[PDB]
Amino acid sequence: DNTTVFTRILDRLLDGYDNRLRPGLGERVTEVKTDIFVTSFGPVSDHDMEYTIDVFFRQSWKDERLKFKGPMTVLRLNNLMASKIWTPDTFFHN
Amino acid sequence: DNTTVFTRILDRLLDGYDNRLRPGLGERVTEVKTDIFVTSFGP
Amino acid sequence: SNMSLVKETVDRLLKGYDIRLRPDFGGPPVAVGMNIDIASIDMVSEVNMDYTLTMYFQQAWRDKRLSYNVIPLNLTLDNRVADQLWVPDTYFLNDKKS
Ligand SMILES: *[C@@H]1O[C@H](CO)[C@@H](O[C@@H]2O[C@H](CO)[C@@H](O[C@@H]3O[C@H](CO)[C@@H](O)[C@H](O)[C@@H]3O)[C@H](O)[C@H]2NC(C)=O)[C@H](O)[C@H]1NC(C)=O
Ligand SMILES: *[C@@H]1O[C@H](CO)[C@@H](O)[C@H](O)[C@H]1NC(C)=O
Repeated sequence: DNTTVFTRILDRLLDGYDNRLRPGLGERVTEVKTDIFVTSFGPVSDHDMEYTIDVFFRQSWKDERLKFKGPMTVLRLNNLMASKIWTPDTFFHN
Repeated sequence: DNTTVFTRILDRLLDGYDNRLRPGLGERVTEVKTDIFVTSFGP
Repeated sequence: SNMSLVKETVDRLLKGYDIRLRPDFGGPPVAVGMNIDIASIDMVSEVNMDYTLTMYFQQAWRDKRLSYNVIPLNLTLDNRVADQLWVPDTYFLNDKKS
């Protein structure tokens, strides 16, 4: 019945979590380690002077408010948990 | 207070209603009567 | 009544259900069987190097938490309860607009 213990872990993680505050708000500068995997370089539209590109945009920061201790090492969670934590607001300048 | 009695009716109507089960789930077959009124037959 | 029995069964199933965790979250992988019933392949464009296809994409897995042994019928629920179950994160790698 690992479902109950993992639910308890998740509810302890989100218990007392504020997703409006970056990790290390007072005494640290957050370090976002990015990465890109271009799955397909799309067609360069010459008329619009644009170009399309399909990417696997990866980011990785260190959040100390999401430390746990359970049977598993890495929690491969669902994509809906990513909306309850703080995630950097990377936008493409062009 | 006519809005109040109608609110009471509408609240009693959805009290204990499960919108995940069709009417007569195991006891009957639902009979949907359909109709179509073509306002414009497009290009 | 049978309707109240089914409602009680479904409410019991969805109570205490964690959508964040796949079936067997700490054990072996879950097996997801795929079916496709291709309705049509609409347009095969040489200028965009794409093609549009409409399909009936069906997946079938085994969730032990959605197991009931009170009613003997195969329940068919409204399509809005899928927002409260776990469904696999399947995506088409070479799609552009779907
Ligand atoms: C992208 O796909 C996801 C998942 O397929 C969509 O998430 C779904 O969004 C709808 C509408 O926001 C959610 O329904 C809502 O449920 C709440 C109850 O939490 C209810 O109060 C609202 O009235 C509405 O019915 C649905 O739960 C949600 N599903 C999941 C699994 O999160 C999302 O909308 C899609 N986005 C786009 C732009 O297509
Ligand atoms: C439920 O589906 C299975 C497989 O399609 C079938 O063998 C079984 O008879 C169905 N149950 C009922 C009550 O029809």
